[PDB]
Amino acid sequence: GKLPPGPLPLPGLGNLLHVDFQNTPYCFDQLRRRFGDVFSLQLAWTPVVVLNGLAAVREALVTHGEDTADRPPVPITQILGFGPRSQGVFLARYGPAWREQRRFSVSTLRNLGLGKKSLEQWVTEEAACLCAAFANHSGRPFRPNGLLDKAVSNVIASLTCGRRFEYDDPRFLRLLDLAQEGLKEESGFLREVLNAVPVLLHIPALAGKVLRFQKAFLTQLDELLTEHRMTWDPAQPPRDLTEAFLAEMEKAKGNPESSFNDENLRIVVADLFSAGMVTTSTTLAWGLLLMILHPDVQRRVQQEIDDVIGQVRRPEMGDQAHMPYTTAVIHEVQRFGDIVPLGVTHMTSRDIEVQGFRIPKGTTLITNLSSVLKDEAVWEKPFRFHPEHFLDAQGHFVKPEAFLPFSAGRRACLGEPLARMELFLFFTSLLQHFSFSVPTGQPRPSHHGVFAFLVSPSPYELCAVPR
Ligand code: HEM
Ligand SMILES: CSc1ccc2c(c1)N(CC[C@H]1CCCCN1C)c1ccccc1S2
Ligand SMILES: CSc1ccc2c(c1)N(CC[C@H]1CCCCN1C)c1ccccc1S2
Ligand SMILES: [Zn+2]
Ligand SMILES: [Zn+2]
Ligand SMILES: [Zn+2]
Repeated sequence: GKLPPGPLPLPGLGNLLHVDFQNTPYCFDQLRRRFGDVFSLQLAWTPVVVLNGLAAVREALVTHGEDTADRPPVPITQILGFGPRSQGVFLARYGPAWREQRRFSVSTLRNLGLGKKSLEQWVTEEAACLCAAFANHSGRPFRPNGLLDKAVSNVIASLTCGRRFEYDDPRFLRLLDLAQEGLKEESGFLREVLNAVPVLLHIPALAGKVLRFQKAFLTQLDELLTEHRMTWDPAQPPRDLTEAFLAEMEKAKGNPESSFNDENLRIVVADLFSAGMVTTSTTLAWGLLLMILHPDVQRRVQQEIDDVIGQVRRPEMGDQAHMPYTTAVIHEVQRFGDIVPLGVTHMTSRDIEVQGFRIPKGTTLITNLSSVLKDEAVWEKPFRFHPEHFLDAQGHFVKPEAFLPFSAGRRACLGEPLARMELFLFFTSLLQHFSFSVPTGQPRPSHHGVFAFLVSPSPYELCAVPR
């Protein structure tokens, strides 16, 4: 068939000069309007095809799901100890090493969500610690980003290591700092050359520079995992994900085919921290910003909280089914926030057809999730913060098919259930105890995000006064 249309590639630079990596989302919307829902791009050495709109995204990730579940190879991961049997989950090539870990994480999260419901208890407890930290600001204006990062990070810590860290723990803070620096190493021209020409990794200066923060991150992680290994009681059922992994590691001793080994454990835990911290934290940061920019919505949320939960009792997941408006608001925060505009890249493992065009095997697929969440043909006013995008005239919560912030198909966010829990419990707990507002004498913060691959709220401060 015909290959997707797009800007004519430059002789050597290809379409690199046709893409603004500072505002890639805006740039891609421009290309979409010009070339259609499915367009091509030759970014450096990689042939790329961008998918816009729900139809294109689903046809690729769902209809042709078996052929689009792979990730583009990333040579530099060798630096982090990657191997055929240890690829973590996030960037693991489609195959058994990924599927065994995918199934393990999914079932493990599900299990920690049943019975005594450990996950919900850890989250509820963290929300209380978070509220107390907000109160310590005594009404003084502050940037809530740091605390949101710590609260969300502690939830992953609870899930993986069965513990939390005090907000002033040296090790915890170093870990968070390394995490934010590490995210940056996902961009840059250096990584682009090294991945295209892996032999350049033989030069110490370069190999030791591309992922210095991510390597240090893993090193800090090793220290924590080693301590956990000492406290693990194998005679009791696994209390957290690392214990379940260790138990599986023991059963796999002697099996060279297993993905349960020391090299993979550190990668899997690092992946959960990496994929689950900045996302959930940035979403909550958008949440509070939108609440001070739209006080009316905030009051309506607080009125539903008071009517369903009261001002004493801690919010519970059971309350969610009875708070359609708060659910609508949280969903609109994600839709409007659009924190992962271009999702995570996929790679075709077989020629496929999308919207009639031919997609050669080995093509890197970019899912423009932003084009789905902001589609003008689906949403009433995609560019406004409008809770009613998820409510009907009767006030019932309705979730359009276009709500795909976690993507779709076999590789769709495995943390979605936990993210939903964290967003509801952290948001409601905070709105239940505080009234948030923009600090006087300060300009109304912008609703425009700052793109750095991940889309964050423009820097802002706020006052949290007890209710
Ligand atoms: C508001 C929160 C979150 C958002 C918007 C988000 C979004 C996403 C997106 C867009 C992807 C890529 C899907 C694809 O490849 O097509 C992804 C993957 C993934 N997410 Fe999340 N995420 C969130 C939180 C979480 C959390 C809390 C965890 C961890 C417990 C996590 C775990 C992962 C993992 C491990 C993957 C890779 C799955 C695979 O390759 O099979 N995420 N997420
Ligand atoms: C703490 S550095 C950090 C922070 C946030 C993110 C990521 C890394 N990762 C990759 C996870 C990586 C962690 C080290 C072990 C190997 N695995 C692959 C990422 C990659 C591409 C899009 C989004 C993201 S979210
Ligand atoms: C892995 S998740 C992911 C998802 C979408 C984009 C990116 C990464 N990348 C660069 C990695 C890749 C993109 C295709 C061309 C070959 N290179 C290696 C990026 C970085 C900064 C601004 C925009 C983008 S688009
Ligand atoms: Zn434990
Ligand atoms: Zn209805
Ligand atoms: Zn209170």
